[PDB]
Amino acid sequence: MGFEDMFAKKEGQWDCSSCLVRNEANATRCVACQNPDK
Amino acid sequence: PQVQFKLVLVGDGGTGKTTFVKRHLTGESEKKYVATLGVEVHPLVFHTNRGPIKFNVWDTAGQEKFGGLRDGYYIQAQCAIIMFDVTSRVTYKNVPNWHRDLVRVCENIPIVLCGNKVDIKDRKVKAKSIVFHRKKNLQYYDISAKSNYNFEKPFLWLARKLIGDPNLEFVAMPALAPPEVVMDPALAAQYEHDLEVAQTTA
Ligand SMILES: Nc1nc2c(ncn2[C@@H]2O[C@H](COP(=O)(O)OP(=O)(O)O)[C@@H](O)[C@H]2O)c(=O)[nH]1
Ligand SMILES: [Mg+2]
Ligand SMILES: [Zn+2]
Repeated sequence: MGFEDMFAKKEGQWDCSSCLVRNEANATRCVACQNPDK
Repeated sequence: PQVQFKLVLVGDGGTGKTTFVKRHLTGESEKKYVATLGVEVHPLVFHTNRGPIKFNVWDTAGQEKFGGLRDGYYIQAQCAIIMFDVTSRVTYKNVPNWHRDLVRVCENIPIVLCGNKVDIKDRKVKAKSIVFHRKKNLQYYDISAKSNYNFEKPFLWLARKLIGDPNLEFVAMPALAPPEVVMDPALAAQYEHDLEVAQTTA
């Protein structure tokens, strides 16, 4: 078996390249570490 | 498909949090420093029978006390390890404070409690004295970071809880830093039995 994809990225989500927290599409900087999406 | 989880590693300064997370060699070589928060995020991959899981372990750079971590530290935490030092009773007395600080921001995430430094023979927080509760999102393990003793158990338990698969297994151990101290096997056998009984009598 694999992993049930209930942990998968939802539409428009992005992973912060500084701290790896998963953010929402309307966020332009990370909700945790405040680094800008890059 | 690789699933990842943010894991917050908290506990009093000097309990061995950094020493513990740094046992995972690839997580150390690929760690990321988050300058705004003073945190090192260690991406710890574990290979399960159902594929790879990544625990992104948040380790503080300082000696913060409970409630002293910046707010971003706990944001989107999906699981946690609370660590104390079995040779320092104060660090265990503060575990409920860390636990309360966690549940305030993250609510019902799975949490593992780890008593570190059990390689030290003169153990002050004895296995039989460890307080066990009715919480199904809470689990305890002895660990010795410097000997890798029980290193994988917190992560395996959290993975089983998070994935909802109690038969999940690690098919291989991660590459770990060579042990720097020996864990006495007689003590380990005794501690493990003592904990089964305290875990069962409650
Ligand atoms: N005997 C023993 N000493 C440890 C262990 N883990 C950490 N120590 C030491 O405890 C001191 C604090 O370790 P550190 O990782 O910096 O703790 P932190 O402040 O929680 O990050 C250091 O001197 C460690 O070498 C262990 O598992 N066994
Ligand atoms: Mg540290
Ligand atoms: Zn971030």
